[PDB]
Amino acid sequence: GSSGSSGSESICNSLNSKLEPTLENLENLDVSAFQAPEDLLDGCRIYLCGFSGRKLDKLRRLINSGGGVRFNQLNEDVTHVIVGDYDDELKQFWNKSAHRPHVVGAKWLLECFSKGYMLSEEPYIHSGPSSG
Repeated sequence: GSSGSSGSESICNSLNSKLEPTLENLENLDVSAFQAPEDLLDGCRIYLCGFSGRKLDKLRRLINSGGGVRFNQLNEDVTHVIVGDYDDELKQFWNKSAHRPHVVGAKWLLECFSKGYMLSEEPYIHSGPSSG
């Protein structure tokens, strides 16, 4: 006939505060973890470029979480440019308007929402490969 039984286990599954709020774990970054303020990036228009999968979905929840505004396009309003791999549009925008936005990696954004306050972008600048 039928007969069975269950037991106790300890598996890992998303729920509350899972994985560190680091890029390496962006797709599994609990943006809701960041105790940062809901106005972290008050009236801060940032331009997301590169991301697509969850990484982006995050920044979206982050920026918004911090009050920031996630622009679909680039412009002179852009106060920051969170790059993940490379920002092409940036080039175009540069060929359009004359401005120098802060190009950094989500990592920064995180740290910001991690420290609760905005941090330096210089220590989080996104440059190309090679050095010389």
